[PDB]
Amino acid sequence: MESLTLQPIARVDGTINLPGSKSVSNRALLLAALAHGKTVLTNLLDSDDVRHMLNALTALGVSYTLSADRTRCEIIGNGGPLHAEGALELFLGNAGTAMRLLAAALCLGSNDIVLTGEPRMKERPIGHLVDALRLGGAKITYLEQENYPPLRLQGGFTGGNVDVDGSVSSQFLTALLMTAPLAPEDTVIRIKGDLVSKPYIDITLNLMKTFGVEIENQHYQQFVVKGGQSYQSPGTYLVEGDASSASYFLAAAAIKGGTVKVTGIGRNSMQGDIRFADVLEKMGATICWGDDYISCTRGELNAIDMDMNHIPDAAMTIATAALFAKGTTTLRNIYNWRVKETDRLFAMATELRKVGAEVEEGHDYIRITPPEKLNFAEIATYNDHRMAMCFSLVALSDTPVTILDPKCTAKTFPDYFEQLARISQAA
Ligand SMILES: O=C(O)C1=C[C@@H](OP(=O)(O)O)[C@@H](O)[C@H](O)C1
Repeated sequence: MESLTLQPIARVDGTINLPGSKSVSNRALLLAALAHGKTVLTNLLDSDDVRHMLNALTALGVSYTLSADRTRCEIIGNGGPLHAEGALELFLGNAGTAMRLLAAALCLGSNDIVLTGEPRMKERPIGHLVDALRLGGAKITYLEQENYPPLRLQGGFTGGNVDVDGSVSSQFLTALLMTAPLAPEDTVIRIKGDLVSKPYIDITLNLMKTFGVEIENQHYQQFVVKGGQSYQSPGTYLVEGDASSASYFLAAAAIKGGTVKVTGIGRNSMQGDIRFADVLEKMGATICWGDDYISCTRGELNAIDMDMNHIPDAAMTIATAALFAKGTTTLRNIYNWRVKETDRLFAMATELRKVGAEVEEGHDYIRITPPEKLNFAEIATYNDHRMAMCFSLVALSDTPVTILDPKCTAKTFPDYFEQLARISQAA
């Protein structure tokens, strides 16, 4: 078991040029692959989740080149749906975005492809998406547990009236929206009830529009899509910096700054996680917004009680920042933390208690009462990049913290610890 020990950080201050957005990167790569023409993506994220998407595109026959730092990618669009036969297996690691997006996209036309990944991926739900794709005509087989990958995709999605459950993951609707335009018939996607992680749907629609496709959004309850469309290369496209990756650094300043500025995202960003900055402000930190930066300056830190359904990933950062806040923090309406890289409610509660907090692990919320002082702990990370990054904040105190399997941050942020060290100051 590899581990890293972080020594106490007296103050943070500085500027971080953010790695590219994983959410934008994987959507842009799939759209570039489906589109006609050459797309040049810049500020693309180099991380495990993007590498799995790139490997899948390679396996599907898509041609592309990468710059030395793997952040510039020139993709030769396929000019239509991607294809492979012979039950070609695409291994997708624990990249949910790739799994869900490709599960839908590869249902176009005929195909015989198997999607699989690491053990945990075979425990992350996908039944709501499969149900919707089947209503549209797709032939999909669960090779192991019903409602979970691995899947054998044999094509057939033609369009039509498709219902989709949006209560567990927005990624199912995202995958359907990206796929439907290329189906031969028009598609009407009806959301069954609640829709969680709504801001990610806006990211999807933004990317689709960039690639030449718009649809009719009826108050997020129903989406009308015209079939027979084609995605078109936007030419050069700049991938936004990752707002979820930014959360750790902005929170670090709210706890121990100093002023930390993150570049690559700003007031105009399409990512919902820039709203994480609003939470820090509500807790007492000062935030500054620019066209291409967001910065946070230490003020004070008071506990909050908020519905965090709109920023599920960045919300984890508030759970550890809560250790430094005055009062009890409650994060609500985050049930799907349980079905992600790990069950994040169980993991977050377990590890927070190790450093001294009193924690109520609610079924779909978490209540955190910080200790008077933190104690040392060896933090388990559950093969989850965000557990490692969230707990790195424990070092903004008088106690060191040991993080197990620090390389798990490579899922979305390989250089996380060096970047945190860049803004860590001794004086
Ligand atoms: O569409 C996306 O890029 C993502 C949507 C979210 O999933 P849910 O919709 O399941 O919350 C988020 O947690 C994930 O890391 C990325």
